[PDB]
Amino acid sequence: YFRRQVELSTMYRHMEKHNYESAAEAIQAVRDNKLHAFIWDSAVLEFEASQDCDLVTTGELFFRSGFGIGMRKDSPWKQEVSLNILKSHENGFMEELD
Amino acid sequence: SQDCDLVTTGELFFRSGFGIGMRKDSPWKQEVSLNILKSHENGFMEELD
Amino acid sequence: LVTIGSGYIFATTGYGIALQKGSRWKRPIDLALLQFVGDGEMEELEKLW
Amino acid sequence: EAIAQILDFVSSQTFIPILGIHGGSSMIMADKDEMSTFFQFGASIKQQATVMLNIMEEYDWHVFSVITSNFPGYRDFISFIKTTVDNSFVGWEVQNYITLDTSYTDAQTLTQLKKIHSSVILLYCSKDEATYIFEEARSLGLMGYGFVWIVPSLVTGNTDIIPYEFPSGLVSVSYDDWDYGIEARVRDGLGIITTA
Amino acid sequence: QEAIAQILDFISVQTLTPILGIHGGSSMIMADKEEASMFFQFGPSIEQQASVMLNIMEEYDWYIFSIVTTYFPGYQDFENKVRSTIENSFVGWELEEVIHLDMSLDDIDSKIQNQLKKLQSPVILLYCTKEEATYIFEVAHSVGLTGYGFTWIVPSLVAGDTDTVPDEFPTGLISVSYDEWDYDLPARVRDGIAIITTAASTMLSEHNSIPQSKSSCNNIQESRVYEAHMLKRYLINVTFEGRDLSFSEDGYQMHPKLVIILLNQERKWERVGKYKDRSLKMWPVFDLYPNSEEHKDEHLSIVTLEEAPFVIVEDVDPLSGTCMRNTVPCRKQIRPENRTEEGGNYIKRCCKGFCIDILKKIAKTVKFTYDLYLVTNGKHGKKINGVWNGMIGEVVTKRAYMAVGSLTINEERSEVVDFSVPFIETGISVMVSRSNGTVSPSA
Amino acid sequence: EDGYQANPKLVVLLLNMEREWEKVGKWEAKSLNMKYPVWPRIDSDHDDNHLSIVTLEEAPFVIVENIDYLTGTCVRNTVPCRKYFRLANSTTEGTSVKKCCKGFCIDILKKLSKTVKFTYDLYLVTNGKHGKKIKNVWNGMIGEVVYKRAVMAVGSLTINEERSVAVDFSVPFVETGISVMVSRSAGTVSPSAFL
Amino acid sequence: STRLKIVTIHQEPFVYVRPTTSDGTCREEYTINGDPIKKVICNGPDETIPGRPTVPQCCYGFCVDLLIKLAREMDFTYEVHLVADGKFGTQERVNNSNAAAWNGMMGELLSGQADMIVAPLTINNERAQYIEFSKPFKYQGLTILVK
Amino acid sequence: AAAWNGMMGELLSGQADMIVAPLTINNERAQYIEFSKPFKYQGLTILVK
Ligand SMILES: *[C@@H]1O[C@H](CO)[C@@H](O[C@@H]2O[C@H](CO)[C@@H](O)[C@H](O)[C@H]2NC(C)=O)[C@H](O)[C@H]1NC(C)=O
Repeated sequence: YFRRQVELSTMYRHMEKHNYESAAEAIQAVRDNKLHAFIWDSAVLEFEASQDCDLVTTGELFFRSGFGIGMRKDSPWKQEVSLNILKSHENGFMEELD
Repeated sequence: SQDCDLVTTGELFFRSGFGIGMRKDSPWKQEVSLNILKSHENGFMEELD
Repeated sequence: LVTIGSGYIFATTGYGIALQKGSRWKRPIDLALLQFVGDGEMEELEKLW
Repeated sequence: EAIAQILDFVSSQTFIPILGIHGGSSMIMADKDEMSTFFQFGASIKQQATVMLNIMEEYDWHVFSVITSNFPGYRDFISFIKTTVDNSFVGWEVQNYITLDTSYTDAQTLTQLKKIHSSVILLYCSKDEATYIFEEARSLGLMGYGFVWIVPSLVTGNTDIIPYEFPSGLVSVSYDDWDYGIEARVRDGLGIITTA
Repeated sequence: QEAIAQILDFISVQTLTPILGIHGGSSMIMADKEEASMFFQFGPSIEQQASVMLNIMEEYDWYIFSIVTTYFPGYQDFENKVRSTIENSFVGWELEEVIHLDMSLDDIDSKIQNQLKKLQSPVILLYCTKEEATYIFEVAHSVGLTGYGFTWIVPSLVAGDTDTVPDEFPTGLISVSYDEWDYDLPARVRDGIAIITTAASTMLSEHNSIPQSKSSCNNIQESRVYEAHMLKRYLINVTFEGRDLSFSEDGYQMHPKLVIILLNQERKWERVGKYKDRSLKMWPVFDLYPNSEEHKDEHLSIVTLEEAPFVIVEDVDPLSGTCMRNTVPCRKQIRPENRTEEGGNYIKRCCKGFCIDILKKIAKTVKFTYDLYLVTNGKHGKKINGVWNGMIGEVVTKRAYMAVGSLTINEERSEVVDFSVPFIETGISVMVSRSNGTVSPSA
Repeated sequence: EDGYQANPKLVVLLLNMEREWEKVGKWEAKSLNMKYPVWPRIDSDHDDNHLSIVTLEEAPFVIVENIDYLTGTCVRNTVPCRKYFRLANSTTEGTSVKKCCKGFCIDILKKLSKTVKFTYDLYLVTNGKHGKKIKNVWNGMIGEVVYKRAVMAVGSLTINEERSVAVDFSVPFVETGISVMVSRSAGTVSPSAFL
Repeated sequence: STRLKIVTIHQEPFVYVRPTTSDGTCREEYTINGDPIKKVICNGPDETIPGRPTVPQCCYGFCVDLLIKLAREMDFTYEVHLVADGKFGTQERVNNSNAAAWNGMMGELLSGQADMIVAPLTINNERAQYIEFSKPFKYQGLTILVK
Repeated sequence: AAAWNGMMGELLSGQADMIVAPLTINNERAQYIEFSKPFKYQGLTILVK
């Protein structure tokens, strides 16, 4: 998003210069107070937000996306998988797990 | 401010400014603005408002 | 830090751009500028900066 | 232009080291064969383009066109532009990206060229082709302001002779003789041979 | 030949005797009649033709166009009439270029070629003499302007006789011409004479005076020929068989039946459609307007249904004809409730909203043109007993390729038809208001 | 790989107005060099193209920061900027290159690139910032507007009658006035007048 | 000519409009400051009652004080009247033949009847294309008035 | 010039035939590989306090 958004080029680099290999270090920096702010997606982050909670999430989720399995092209199962996870939603399984 | 039964919505939009009007070839155009500027700087405009 | 009272400066002015006295790219320039006033972006620039 | 390749061909069979200090031999040539050939004229055309890009970086953005019109690297030049663009460090982009010239009506390429509307024309064609291209550009309107030309050794090579029709002001650039003596090049090379 | 009518205009000027014509050259479009001159032409006014050209363009929604014209008569006004017609409308259509050129000395080709070469527009209106059209078309064929995706539209004059057509004209050339039934001496004269007798009928009513006058040009014009001047209005107001021959100020018939015609493959002139009164019947006689490949610009008829905010049906302004700005047309045959068959006139309600906007955005990238209509039976797809209903039916019946809307996703429909990735988060939910708050003394 | 010098000894050549390869510049190592910093104008001036213009830098209108020298480039959403390194005593104008510019004025200028379709050259003022008038000769961007160095001057500049006799502006984009920022407080009076 | 024509419009507090007195003059009034309220006789258009298009009336307010200052400063004489059809001014595209920005007060100026517009006339691109605007007296933005 | 690598490239590479992870679904990746219907709809926020 920062790449494609030439509008954010400034931020792209500003961001880049401070990036981390992983969430454990990225969350820690804010916790360690090494870095004043951290930017990431909700599924991984909110659970942590509950886990420690001194730290807070702010604003409105931007760039919404839905998680899906990644597979090599032509997988004759992806479609079935899609039906299966669809069922997982339909039968409340996906929901029950979350 | 004069009728207390009426009120304004808070948002201000389409910011714009009023002005004097003359035909493009008016010989008083150069003079008319200089006067407006002088009245703003002098304080005349503040006295009227 | 805060402004005075409401924040009325008490000196009234807006930004301006120079042009050679002889030059008039501004009369032509003016037209483009207004619609720009009318256009939502000024406020985008406002929100931007 | 052809001469280099010929001597290079001899090199592939002979295996005898060869090099050249001036003029055409010094002028660039197509990709060297697996068997080592004579090779002093050649430079990474990519690199050459990056030199040109530096000029583009100073004053050029959104180049009008890069066309694989003639001689070596029509396909090769095409990739690098992409490689340059691929870093995506800055905000690079292209508008015109086609090929062709002599075989049919120039027009299929020309009508496509009409479509592009950009600041700097990039040229990778021989001076002979270029001669015709000059003729094309005047009709095309490329010669007019807002259409700068980036010209390599492919054309630039004839320092002594410039086709009048060559719509001037476009950058034409390659190595210059006064800076370095032609005779000067030979001894050093001989020394290199000795050190080798 | 076009020139004969002009000579006759001169004659009208010369003898002040009414003259009209029912076919051929006399029929062709001509320079706006000098007011003093009195004449009748069996063709649609230049302005009217321009209007029809605009209606045709509007029908196919070709917004962007240019005009290539020549110094031939009525060229300046043509621009003026277009300027008013194009200008009045809210829509942002674009006029790209207007070109006025004539062949002079040895450079007309150079100048014309240099001038024509700049143009890039998809839709071209041309105006010139028929022969000139031949030369301009040869030049266009050289320029490459005749080729696919660019299209040309013509007023009456270039088409001329139906039988003759130099193939120098490109195929797919779109032009207007008079109804064939009209083009017979049988009725144009029957009509013309009727007009004469109705003018004469009004000679009986208006002044009880004989219209007859000395006809000789060589002899001094009769002073009482002057009176004919007033006689012209009766002349203008001529009707017979309950049918209007009514003229217009230019001298063309005020209300003349007309047909939209195209050049079918090879040498055939096939009328694509017909024009009745105010309404334009843009008939898609040529379903494929694209040369060489059927596959290119593949059709994707789309069906939807109205739901707020996403897909909103609105009623278009009656006065402000046709959809305005953002709204995109959607038509469902106006099925009579009373009629079991319910065969219908497609509705004229404009769909607009988030769903429509998404389609509009996606369509540009896709660059595929599409037809949009509204569903009638079953609303959101439903499986009742053994048979599906709704838009899905039209997707299954192949009456719709793709269905767009607020449509939710489920296993059955994913089974029957491939679905796009969801662009929004939704589902089942509840809407209600909470009654009260709990107090715990814990301060 | 071409057997050629690893560090190319290269020179930049421009096809001149009269059949001449005027030395545009020379290339040494990694760095790219052009002898003339300013872009030459072909033939006669056309369409006020690339008119020289210096915009004053301030928090409100424009803002300058260094270009990403690690890449040797300016930020994509900013404008690469130049100035004259101060050398008033020196014959040379001086070069103060590679600084990026930001702000809504900068953005307006972008709007103007497209709107008035005119190329522009931007630099920074040296003597006096916003024009200052002392004795016989005025100072600042206005000086460069008078001297013909600058066609149009852009910035946070305020409007006055004197500037008006000399030159003009038809925009008046934002509301600004002299003002004071104070840290202040208010207090209760008479305890709500004892109710 | 020293004598000048000014067109204005009713719009409090910039321009107040009141009937003259029986003797045809404007009632002498005093402002809060204590300076006499300066008034000028301005030709008036149609009244609330039927007909009566032609009338002499009293004008005063912010814009009137500005006019008096400008006239004294540039030394010119003038006559003031209220704009025909009661409008500020907008072009109308297609009522019969294509039409100009002759609507209300602005067109009056185009005709040459009014040599200067002195009122709370908004400076905008549309109007600037045809007339000359002076430096704006005030900066304002649109808002909404409710009960 | 290179494949996305990491989890995905191993997938292109065939090291892992199928990828089971909490991965967001985007077009840039999408051209290269097939993706299932998305299980969760999470949005970016800034986690700090
Ligand atoms: C053309 O002539 C017909 C017949 O006179 C006109 O129709 C009449 O118009 C008059 C107007 O005064 C009416 O009083 C009549 O009722 C109409 N029909 C009759 C006379 O029975 C028609 O108006 C004319 N067309 C034009 C050009 O206006």
